[PDB]
Amino acid sequence: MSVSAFNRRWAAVILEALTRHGVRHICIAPGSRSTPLTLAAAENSAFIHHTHFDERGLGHLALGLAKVSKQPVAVIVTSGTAVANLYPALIEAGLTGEKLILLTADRPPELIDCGANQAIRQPGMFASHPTHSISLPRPTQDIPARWLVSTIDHALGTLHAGGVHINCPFAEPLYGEMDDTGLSWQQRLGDWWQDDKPWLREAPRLESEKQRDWFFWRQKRGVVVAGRMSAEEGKKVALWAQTLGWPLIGDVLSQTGQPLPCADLWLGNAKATSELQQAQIVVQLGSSLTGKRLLQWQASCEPEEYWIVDDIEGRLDPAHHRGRRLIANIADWLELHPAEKRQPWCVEIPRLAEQAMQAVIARRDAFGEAQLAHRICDYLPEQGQLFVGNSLVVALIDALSQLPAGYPVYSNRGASGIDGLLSTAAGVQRASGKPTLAIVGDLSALYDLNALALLRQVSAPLVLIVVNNNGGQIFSLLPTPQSERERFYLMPQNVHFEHAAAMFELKYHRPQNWQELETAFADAWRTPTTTVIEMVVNDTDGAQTLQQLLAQVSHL
Amino acid sequence: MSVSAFNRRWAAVILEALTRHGVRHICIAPGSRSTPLTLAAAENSAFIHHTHFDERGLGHLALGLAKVSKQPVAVIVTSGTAVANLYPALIEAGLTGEKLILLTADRPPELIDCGANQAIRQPGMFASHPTHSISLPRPTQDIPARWLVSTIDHALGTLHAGGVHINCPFAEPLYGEMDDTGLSWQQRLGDWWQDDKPWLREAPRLESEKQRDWFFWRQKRGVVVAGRMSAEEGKKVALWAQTLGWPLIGDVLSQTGQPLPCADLWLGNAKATSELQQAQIVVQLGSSLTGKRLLQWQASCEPEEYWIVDDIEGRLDPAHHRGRRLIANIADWLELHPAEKRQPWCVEIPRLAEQAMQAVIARRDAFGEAQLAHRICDYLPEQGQLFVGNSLVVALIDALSQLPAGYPVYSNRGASGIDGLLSTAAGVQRASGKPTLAIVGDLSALYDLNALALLRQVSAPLVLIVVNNNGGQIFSLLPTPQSERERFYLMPQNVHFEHAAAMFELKYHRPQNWQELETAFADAWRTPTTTVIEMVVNDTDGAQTLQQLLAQVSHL
Amino acid sequence: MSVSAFNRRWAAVILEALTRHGVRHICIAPGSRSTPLTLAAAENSAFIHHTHFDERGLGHLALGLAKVSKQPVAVIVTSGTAVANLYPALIEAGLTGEKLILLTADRPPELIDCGANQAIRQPGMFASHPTHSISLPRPTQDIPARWLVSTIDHALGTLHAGGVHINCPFAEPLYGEMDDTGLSWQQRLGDWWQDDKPWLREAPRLESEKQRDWFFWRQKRGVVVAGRMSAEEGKKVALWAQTLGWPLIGDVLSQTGQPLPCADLWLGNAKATSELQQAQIVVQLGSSLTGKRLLQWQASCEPEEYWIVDDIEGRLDPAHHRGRRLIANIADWLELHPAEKRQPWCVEIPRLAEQAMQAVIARRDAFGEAQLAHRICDYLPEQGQLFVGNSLVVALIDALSQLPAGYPVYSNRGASGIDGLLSTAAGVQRASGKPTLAIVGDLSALYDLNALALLRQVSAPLVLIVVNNNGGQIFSLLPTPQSERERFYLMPQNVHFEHAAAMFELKYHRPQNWQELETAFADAWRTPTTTVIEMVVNDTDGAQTLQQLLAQVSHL
Ligand SMILES: Cc1ncc(C[n+]2c([C@@H](O)CCC(=O)O)sc(CCOP(=O)(O)OP(=O)(O)O)c2C)c(N)n1
Ligand SMILES: Cc1ncc(C[n+]2c([C@@H](O)CCC(=O)O)sc(CCOP(=O)(O)OP(=O)(O)O)c2C)c(N)n1
Ligand SMILES: Cc1ncc(C[n+]2c([C@@H](O)CCC(=O)O)sc(CCOP(=O)(O)OP(=O)(O)O)c2C)c(N)n1
Ligand SMILES: Cc1ncc(C[n+]2c([C@@H](O)CCC(=O)O)sc(CCOP(=O)(O)OP(=O)(O)O)c2C)c(N)n1
Ligand SMILES: [Mg+2]
Ligand SMILES: [Mg+2]
Ligand SMILES: [Mg+2]
Repeated sequence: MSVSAFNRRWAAVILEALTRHGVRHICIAPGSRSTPLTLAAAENSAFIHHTHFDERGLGHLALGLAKVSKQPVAVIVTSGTAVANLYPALIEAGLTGEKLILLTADRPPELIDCGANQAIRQPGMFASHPTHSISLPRPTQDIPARWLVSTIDHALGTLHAGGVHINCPFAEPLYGEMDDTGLSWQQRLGDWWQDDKPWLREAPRLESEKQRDWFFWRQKRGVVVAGRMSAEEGKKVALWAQTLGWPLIGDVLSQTGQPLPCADLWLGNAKATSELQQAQIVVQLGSSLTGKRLLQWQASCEPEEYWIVDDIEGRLDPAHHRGRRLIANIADWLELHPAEKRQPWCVEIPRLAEQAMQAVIARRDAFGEAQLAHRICDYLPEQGQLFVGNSLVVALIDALSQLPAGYPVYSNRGASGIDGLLSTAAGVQRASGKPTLAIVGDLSALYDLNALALLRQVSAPLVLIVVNNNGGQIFSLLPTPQSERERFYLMPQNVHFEHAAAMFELKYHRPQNWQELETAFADAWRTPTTTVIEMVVNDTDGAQTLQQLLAQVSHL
Repeated sequence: MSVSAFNRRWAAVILEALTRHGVRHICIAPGSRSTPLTLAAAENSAFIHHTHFDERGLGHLALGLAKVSKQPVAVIVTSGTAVANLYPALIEAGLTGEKLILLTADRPPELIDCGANQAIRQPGMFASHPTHSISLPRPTQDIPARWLVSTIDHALGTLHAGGVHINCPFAEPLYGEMDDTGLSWQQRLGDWWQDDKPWLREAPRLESEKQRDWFFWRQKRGVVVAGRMSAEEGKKVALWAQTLGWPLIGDVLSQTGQPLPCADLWLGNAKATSELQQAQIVVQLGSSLTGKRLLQWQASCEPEEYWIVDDIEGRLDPAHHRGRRLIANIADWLELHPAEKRQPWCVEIPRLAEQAMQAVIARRDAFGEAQLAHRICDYLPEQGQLFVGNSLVVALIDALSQLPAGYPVYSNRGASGIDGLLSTAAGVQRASGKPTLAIVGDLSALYDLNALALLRQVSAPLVLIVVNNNGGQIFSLLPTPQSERERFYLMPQNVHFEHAAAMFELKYHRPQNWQELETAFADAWRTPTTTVIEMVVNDTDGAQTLQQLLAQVSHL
Repeated sequence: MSVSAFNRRWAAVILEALTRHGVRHICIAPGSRSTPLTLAAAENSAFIHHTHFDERGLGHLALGLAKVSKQPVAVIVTSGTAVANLYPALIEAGLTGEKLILLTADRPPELIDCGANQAIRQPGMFASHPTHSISLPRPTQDIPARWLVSTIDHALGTLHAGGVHINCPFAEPLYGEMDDTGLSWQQRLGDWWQDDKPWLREAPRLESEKQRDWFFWRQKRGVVVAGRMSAEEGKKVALWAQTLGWPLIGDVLSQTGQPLPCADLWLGNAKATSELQQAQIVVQLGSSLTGKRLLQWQASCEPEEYWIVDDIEGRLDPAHHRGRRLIANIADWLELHPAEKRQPWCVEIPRLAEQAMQAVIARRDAFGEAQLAHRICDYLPEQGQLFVGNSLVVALIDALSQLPAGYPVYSNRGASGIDGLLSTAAGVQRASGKPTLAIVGDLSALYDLNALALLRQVSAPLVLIVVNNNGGQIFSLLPTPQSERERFYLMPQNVHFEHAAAMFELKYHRPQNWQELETAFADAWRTPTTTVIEMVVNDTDGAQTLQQLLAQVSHL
């Protein structure tokens, strides 16, 4: 009657069940109460194990792994505030669809609400942000293993997207030699242990039907808006929009190649919006649109119908247009609603976008963050991936650069948090095995500073650009009041990142001009290690350059 | 600007939006805070309005209406315990899939938690039981009508099954002359007001893929179990199982024609269960299986695979078998997995089912509830429908009768409450316009006694049989302790229902023999009115007859 | 190792624990899953057991018992919608403070969300309305009895007011002979089984401190508003306000004797409100004020300070005055803040109130509901109690009658539901053993009609007056729209209650004049039984009479 042994048999059923749904990566933070889960995971040869000491960073690491691999990723944490630190990544996964399976160890019910150490009320603590929530009961042999495996199989099988909170209480003793307690209990599952399928297969698909009046609407004056999607989906959307003869507005997160680049500029020109007013239908594929001018135009346009195609559920139009919400894999939906060659109807916008790109190129020389964003395509690693941070970097790349079609971009643009970008980038890199360029701001790098520990383990060179503009200079772009701006918005920390890099034995460069930045990159791509490149720029130059380019393109 | 007028335009957008998703029936209870909703509904010509003073019965009325019409049915109640009385019907709909749209008037936020009369905390008060929960904000023109209609359209469009809780706060004044306040706000919706589709079309379908190994499994020794489903699905399932040569165990709710009747009896015979041990796959269509012996066999059986096909989501096997949970329209699923003619493999069970039926036929003469259940087909109205109550009646009919294939049966077998059976039957009748036979126990009739008011308005004859065995005699069938049984289980109320019928001006019969029962029926089918037939039987005769028949068939 | 016997030991600990906190009354509805609780209660000699088949009426019966006895009252229900039917009485308990302990049987965790019959998600289903919620775990001897009893003792000891939800899962088998399973487990509590105290005494008192500036505020022009309170508290508040010389506005629920009667009438006079504008402080004792003119004056008045003294927590002023919210026993609070002799400062209001009462007396002769309310003091049983229903009756009694000081008045005026007035009145009666006068409207009587079953067992004569004006004529009182009024507001049911009384074998009178009403009362007070007195009055006479008296008193 060993309680510790049965705890580990119970946990073993949980972990093995996860392996039947494609869970390969598991992220583990240290703890005692989580011993059954952690030991079950450590003995299971199906898993790739990642570890970290910061549970918030651990959640974001799993988020990067799931983001890139598109598979579900498991997380194990002990009870207490460890569980609470998983909330940010769980919320982001709830918005962008990553499947995070959170195995959160818990105290047994008899140690809740009685002043016990490290014991908190854990069931339901993530409210509505998980797609599925499971509060497992106190382990007992009187509950059959087929129930437990069926519960996990239901949770994973019906998971369209988002996280699953599985709260796992365990009573002490937690340690001891394994005996035969729970062995026959496990063996009631028969040769399921030697199988590769779930015990219960419940995998219904959620998908919109094909639109039968599509061959009617494809004949009208349409606009294609491309948001976040996969790289191949970006290429397919570009070819499809070109065949329809519809203008393609491509987000930085779309890998379209942006045939009409610098939309965040030329959408501010009245000639562009006036021409767009002729559109009778807008077909948007993907969501989480980046550029402000694009969100303003989306809010202002009044086509007869507005369609949003995406594999995310729920409403995705923040302007609440009359139209359609269509849940589908974008590539499959494009096969279901194919294009037919038709003459382009736009005449003024292509010239406007060409002139906008020219206006940016004329200002490429100064050694600032706006020029860095504009020139970032010259620095993308061959056969690599781009992880773009939040705040100004993603806005400037979206507004000022033309990224190549099908070159993968990853981001945390659900909630756009600055709290997990380094640990997320580590997961992005570890998932794909590709050389990675990640670009973040100074406050973002400080926020997840300890994630530099994770970046000591990458499988290919990862360049982390930290743009140091001494604060959150997006609040120099926003019309924040000047008298409170410094103390309450920008919050400069007056630091550099050479000692942070030295602390974790990472190569570091602080280039002062373009030649030295190119030298730094040429060095950094030579080894499967993380190199930190700090670009020190004058605080408000990027914001002001963006404003000036906006005005200049508006008078075209 | 007029607050009362704008409140009514806000409500009018809500109700009009509901009409774009098939909402036709609307159930209304009286109140003051619900005035914007109730007046908007009264002015909208798309609705059939039903009224009732008991909100618990009003919810069950909406439940029966939705049950029969297969469309979402709306409910309007004022704030306070009126909302709370909707909980039972909402729970049952959450289990069996009826789409109840609950429009619950509320006090505005400034009158919550301050001692205001009839003001309670309403958002989230139904916990996880609604499929969707919408807590509308305090009405204001600063929120566009397109947002409101889009929120409703998202909720109804993605509603696969179950209830939607829409909390609707309204601030006073509620009354006053209608002026043009909010007219422009409404007109931002354009010609949507003259349209017949939603403002936002968001209607993804949830369905399992085709099982690609079905051509293997169809040739193995299978068993077909038919649970609750529609009448036409019942006929298709019967034909499908017959073609496969698999034994069909048909529930009273399956309308399959029950080709192996009295399963609750012959499943107690060791030769049957021994023959079923040879089954390699069980394919169950529908759920909420009725009989105790059937649930025990399901719990004990160990096929290689156990499948449950149904249009309800989630796990439906209370024994957690290894197998599959397939979400589909059953007719579509049968076409997707067609049968191929193979010879039947069962030898002993058909004979056992015939002999069991004969054993019931031998005891048909006594004027008791077991005989009424066994003989109930002789009282089914032509082109009518059967509504069967809970406790002993559904068990005795399931065990003792063979109901004709395709003859519609309705019930409340999700949670199996005895709290709303009369009002549910009233909704069933009003939705179909068909002559109805409804059968309930005495405690069930007392529980929903005031629903006799609703049964003063039927569009076709409805016979209500109240089996009066003086208490809940299911607790004479279960091995309840003898010393506490009467006071704490049976709870006989020692009443008759003649004065209940007279209070609501309903025809009444208390037949003493079969001939007088026939006479009561013949009188009852002649006009579109409700006739109450009270059948007085000795308390434990039906339970004992069931026990004796179980033993006798077990010794065959 | 008997699961059934241990279920009953676990339950026996729960019920015995409740007896240490003053739980004497227990209300039990029938079921199978509730067997451990029901048998534990049936075997425990500390309890008085009440039974009922309608769980909503069972909740209101417990509500009335707790209302009168000021003890916590326990309720046992089976799993499923039975649990949901307790919601209205629980909400009312959350508003007015009755201590209801809801013991709700549940299926064990392995039968949740898997299609099992009568199994729903019960933990948290009452949202925020219980003061304390306990989700008991699956019973096991690995959890010590001292944990179980300590958790119950914590919930009951810290219960200031309101309901407690104790969810109690039990796995089958539920029946079987008691053996020694769980005996030593129970015996770990030692001689606590022979004790009269809780295992854990945790009973912190919640109370506001003495107001140090009260001797300052006693000398200002104050008004005393008396809301709902106990009978003794009403008498003390009357003497206190008289000693201060402050006008006492006394609610129908205050039992103050209403020295300025017909406040709902004379508060409509400009001289009264103009005089009251001189008030620099208002001290309200109790809450849930009844009358519309009183609520309007509270909303409009702007004293320097507004105090509400009550033993209920939270804000109790729906008008949000600047001031104090003082939590205390009213009698204790009067002793901490005693009155000093001061000269009344009001001159116009006493005369106005005498004139209003005279104006009502001038209209006492017609045989209508307004006149019944005005004259109701002539029918109060000696040493008895009054239970006043909702809608017009409580408003007409409040506006037109002067009830004697200290004569007990009971009501359901938290949420003011019409859904449990009969069963509540039965509990009010059984708790005190006093002769009871209960007055309700026709829709109220229909709503809780089956509670007439409960009224077959009263310990003293109870007169139930049903005022039948054929609908909810309070909506003839409010300015509802004329063409929708009857169908969507009044909803007349066109019934009488002679057959309802006859069905439950209750004496019935339908008096046609004051003499026959007198005779009916004399007949009713002779035996400890319920007599139903139906007063048929013309639909709008009571409402209209009130409006006329309001206009006339407003113009004095
Ligand atoms: C946010 C969160 N997440 C995880 C833990 C777990 N947890 C601990 C217990 O407090 C508890 C065990 C347990 O029950 O799991 S201690 C501990 C290690 C601390 O390492 P250190 O700073 O180098 O100090 P040292 O161990 O003395 O060398 C962890 C990692 C936690 N407490 N809080
Ligand atoms: C976890 C969390 N908490 C706070 C924020 C807010 N927030 C931002 C928007 O999101 C701002 C809109 C908004 O806040 O409504 S941006 C921003 C500054 C980032 O500074 P940086 O890295 O130095 O880069 P820079 O701006 O380019 O110079 C902050 C701090 C956040 N995103 N996530
Ligand atoms: C609203 C609610 N609350 C309680 C129950 C429980 N419950 C039953 C099971 O359904 C459940 C068992 C169980 O307790 O496990 S049956 C039953 C008695 C039925 O009395 P009847 O109408 O005269 O019919 P008869 O028994 O054939 O004579 C009760 C009272 C319920 N179902 N619904
Ligand atoms: C459970 C629930 N659901 C609905 C309501 C709404 N509601 C009322 C509240 O607005 C008034 C509460 C009060 O303040 O007294 S009053 C009322 C009509 C009652 O008709 P009646 O018994 O014939 O008496 P009469 O009006 O004097 O003729 C209704 C149907 C409710 N209170 N509770
Ligand atoms: Mg910065
Ligand atoms: Mg019965
Ligand atoms: Mg009335």
